Amino acid sequence: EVKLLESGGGLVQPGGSLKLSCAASGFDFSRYWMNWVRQAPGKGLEWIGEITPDSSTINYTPSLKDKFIISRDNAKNTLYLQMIKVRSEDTALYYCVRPYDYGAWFASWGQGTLVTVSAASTKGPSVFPLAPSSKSTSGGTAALGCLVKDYFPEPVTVSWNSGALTSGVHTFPAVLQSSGLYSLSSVVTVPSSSLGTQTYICNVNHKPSNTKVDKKVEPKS
Amino acid sequence: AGGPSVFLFPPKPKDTLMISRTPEVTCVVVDVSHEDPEVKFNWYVDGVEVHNAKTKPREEQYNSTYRVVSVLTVLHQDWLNGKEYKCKVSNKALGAPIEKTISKAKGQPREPQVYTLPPSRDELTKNQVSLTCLVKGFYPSDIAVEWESNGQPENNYKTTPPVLDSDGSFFLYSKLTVDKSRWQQGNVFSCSVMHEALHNHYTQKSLSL
Amino acid sequence: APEAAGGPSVFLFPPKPKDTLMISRTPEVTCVVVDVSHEDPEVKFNWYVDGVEVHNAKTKPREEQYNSTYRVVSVLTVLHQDWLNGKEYKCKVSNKALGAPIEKTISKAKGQPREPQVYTLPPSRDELTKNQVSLTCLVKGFYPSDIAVEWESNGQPENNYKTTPPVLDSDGSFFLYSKLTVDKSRWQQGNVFSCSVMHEALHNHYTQKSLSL
Amino acid sequence: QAVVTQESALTTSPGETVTLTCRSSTGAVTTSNYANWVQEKPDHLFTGLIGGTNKRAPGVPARFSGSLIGDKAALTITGAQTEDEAIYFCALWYSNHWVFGGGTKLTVLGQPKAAPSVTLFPPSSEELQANKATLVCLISDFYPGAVTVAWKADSSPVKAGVETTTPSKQSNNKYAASSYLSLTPEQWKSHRSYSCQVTHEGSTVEKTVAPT
Ligand SMILES: *[C@@H]1O[C@H](CO[C@@H]2O[C@@H](C)[C@@H](O)[C@@H](O)[C@@H]2O)[C@@H](O[C@@H]2O[C@H](CO)[C@@H](O[C@@H]3O[C@H](CO[C@H]4O[C@H](CO)[C@@H](O)[C@H](O)[C@@H]4O[C@@H]4O[C@H](CO)[C@@H](O)[C@H](O)[C@H]4NC(C)=O)[C@@H](O)[C@H](O[C@H]4O[C@H](CO)[C@@H](O)[C@H](O)[C@@H]4O)[C@@H]3O)[C@H](O)[C@H]2NC(C)=O)[C@H](O)[C@H]1NC(C)=O
Ligand SMILES: *[C@@H]1O[C@H](CO[C@@H]2O[C@@H](C)[C@@H](O)[C@@H](O)[C@@H]2O)[C@@H](O[C@@H]2O[C@H](CO)[C@@H](O[C@@H]3O[C@H](CO[C@H]4O[C@H](CO)[C@@H](O)[C@H](O)[C@@H]4O[C@@H]4O[C@H](CO)[C@@H](O)[C@H](O)[C@H]4NC(C)=O)[C@@H](O)[C@H](O)[C@@H]3O)[C@H](O)[C@H]2NC(C)=O)[C@H](O)[C@H]1NC(C)=O
Repeated sequence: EVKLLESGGGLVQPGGSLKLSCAASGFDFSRYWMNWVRQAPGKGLEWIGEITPDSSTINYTPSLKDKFIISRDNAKNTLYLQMIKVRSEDTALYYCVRPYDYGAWFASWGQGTLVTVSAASTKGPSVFPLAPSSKSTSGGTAALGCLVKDYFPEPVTVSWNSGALTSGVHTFPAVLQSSGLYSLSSVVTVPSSSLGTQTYICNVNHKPSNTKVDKKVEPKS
Repeated sequence: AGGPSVFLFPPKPKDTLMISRTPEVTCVVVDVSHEDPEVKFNWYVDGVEVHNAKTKPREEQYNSTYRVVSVLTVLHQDWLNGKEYKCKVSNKALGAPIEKTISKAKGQPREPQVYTLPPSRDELTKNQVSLTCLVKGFYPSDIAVEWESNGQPENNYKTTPPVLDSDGSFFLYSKLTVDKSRWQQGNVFSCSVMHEALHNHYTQKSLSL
Repeated sequence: APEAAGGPSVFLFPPKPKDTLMISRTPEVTCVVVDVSHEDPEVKFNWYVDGVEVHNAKTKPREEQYNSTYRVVSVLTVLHQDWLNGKEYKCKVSNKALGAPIEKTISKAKGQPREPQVYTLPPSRDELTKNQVSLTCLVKGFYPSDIAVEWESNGQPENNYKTTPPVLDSDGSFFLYSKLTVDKSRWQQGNVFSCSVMHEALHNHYTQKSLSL
Repeated sequence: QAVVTQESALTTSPGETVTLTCRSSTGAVTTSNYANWVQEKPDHLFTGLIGGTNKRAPGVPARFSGSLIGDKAALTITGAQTEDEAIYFCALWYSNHWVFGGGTKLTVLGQPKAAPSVTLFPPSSEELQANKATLVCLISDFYPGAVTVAWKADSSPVKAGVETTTPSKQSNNKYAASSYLSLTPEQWKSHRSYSCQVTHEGSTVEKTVAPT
């Protein structure tokens, strides 16, 4: 399977510099051109640039050519994007994109890495269990969850039982508070007759603050 | 659906063996569509980029695709010395450029042994007879074979591709079909071979009743 | 409606010339599916003999390839006369990665079968100066190109012989040569060598031509 | 530099044919622009559909086709499906750089209305012990994508301390939203109950939680 995984995103101060990476697997990386594309909040896609398999040609959006440096290391199956002297307009999801062998130039996309350009401080989340009970039960299923409060910047990801529990999981988009902090909730639906047989863990990852919280969620007493 | 296919061809054997002739490596791109307006070629000799290739204008095929050919003139000495030729094909619908490499086969060159063989006695019942030219023990496989009679070329012949023999050398056979009467008349037919490991790159063997 | 790029590819192969011309041997038609992804590994096979669906075909275990794809093979045993009479063999390939099934049809090369003429040629006089000599078997005027050729002596296939592929001749028929290499001493001592040919257009599908000094 | 223009939004119905277009500010779109089409689904899931004007990427359904129509590039969907609801971007090649158009949101009509599923959670013991209280109202699987949320302390309306997200489209074409009610632990403990009331297409779903 073709896999592209961006990393290196997070909080950066205005005027700062940041280098993103994109780890490729499932194909011979040395055969393909690679693109970088971004999407700022509430905006469309904007191409950043591309690089030939051998790095002999590097093309850029003309207006962005002095703000970004694209490079690659074929032996390490990795694509890089150096961002220099970033401004608020550079806040965006950054995607590495591989063309297919022939035809589609923007065929395979990574999930993207979010770069937040801000003078605000990093803040890790406070995680609280949302315990299942008779009150969160409806017929054959019961809901339980985790409340992920007061973090900055985005994003937070939530898994359940280290990814072993995937059916019935719903992580909701975050609320942006008047405080400038974010909060989100993740809910999992389980069989109602299963309540009392086990405890659960929500694995909350806030990569921008290098913090991960594995919170125990147990049926209400 | 899979887009263009590339085929990289060596020079004609006679072209590499005659300084008066111009040997060329040919990079052929088929299944080029109307939506492939540019077909770029990069050429390398032993990994070094070269700039002397000539692209021919696109030629439409009866299956509604185009054929695009790039020709690279090579030195006789470079081909025969085993230099590697690489053709790289690209455009903005080729996310993975296509590369093909060709070179003369590696190993000590070996002299072709040329043997003419008359028709079998059993074939003398037919109105047309087969004159056989066996060319064996040669290396590399690049070779040219033709037939002649009384100065003029005989063209009613068919030659097999070279076959890899049990010792690592190649062999082939060339079959010249003639009317029995021409063979019974005592006319002399000749099998001529051009290969790098022959004197002045040429030899000739005759056959007569 | 055609399939998009990067999907499975089907290759249908005919039986061996020898297997169809010997009642003892079992001739089979082979359907090979390449570029089968790990995400969609299940391949369904449907076989048809002149449009009539059959069930005797066996699906071989899927072979893991170096390029991280699967090779799926379906083997259908065919009736000798059915293949020779020109019956069409259709292989239908169904897979989750495909928008629509791929269909390949194979039949014996159409055209009037033509009887091969088999001729054995002794070594050229010039070759008699060497340690090893070449005995040549010329097989010509045959159609279709499907043929089996063997050089043998004393009921043993010879250890050192090679046959050229069939070559399309100027009259639309085919020819080939088979070169037997023997030690000159075996030739000079009067040993008999034979070129054995099997083709659909030979009487009894077999002929043998022998040569000696 | 060059500007690429697309329609902001278009509507179609299941089984219909819809054509999306892509215009170049420099003049006629040529085969040398190697028109590309990309589909964007929820949770920022992008997939390339077409490149080199009309070449489909692997796994792309046959109903999607690309072409050039005089001076514009076009993406035609023949026999549109509910799963084709998405934002479609085109990209054009200008000798040494690609330029994306602004994108086209595609609405597929005829989808049935879906009432929201509402789950309301009270403050956790742990949060209350940290001297904070948050009521969490989770709203999902509604269609069309518009709700209004009202909160009550017993039977009285509450607007202070409420933060509600905008609805966001889910992978199944339905929408989700969240509403949070921030209180002091004293307000939580002193009322008989609180309610989250979700109004969708003139009908309301109300969930209540109590400290007891
Ligand atoms: C659309 O049409 C294209 C053009 O074909 C012509 O037009 C169509 C409409 C028909 O009428 C055709 O009959 C007609 O030929 C097709 O292009 C062909 O694609 C195939 C691949 O699909 C190519 O096959 C490859 O051929 C190699 C050998 O090619 C030489 O010999 C051919 C005769 O046998 C000759 O036709 C070729 O031109 C070529 O000739 C040499 O050209 C060089 C360069 O000028 C000269 O220096 C030599 O002297 C020439 N020699 C001779 C004898 O003339 C094979 O080597 C090759 O094999 C390898 O790859 C295959 C995989 O494909 C393996 O199986 C195999 O084991 C091996 O590794 C391969 O068979 C063919 O060459 C193309 N033809 C031309 C003219 O370029 C398109 O395929 C078609 N598209 C569709 C969708 O149908
Ligand atoms: C991933 O790899 C597979 C497998 O690749 C094989 O192994 C690697 C290590 C390399 O050496 C490859 O070159 C090798 O093929 C690929 O599968 C191949 O796909 C291509 C098309 O993309 C097919 O080409 C077609 O070939 C037929 C003729 O095929 C016969 O002859 C070939 C040698 O000349 C053999 O490789 C084939 O197996 C096949 O052999 C015949 O098989 C039947 C039984 O099925 C027997 O009855 C015959 O006797 C036997 N004949 C001989 C002489 O052995 C040609 O007509 C057609 O035009 C195509 O060129 C390959 O056939 C196919 N290989 C195999 C082994 O199935 C995938 O394509 C790779 N994927 C990617 C994305 O690259």
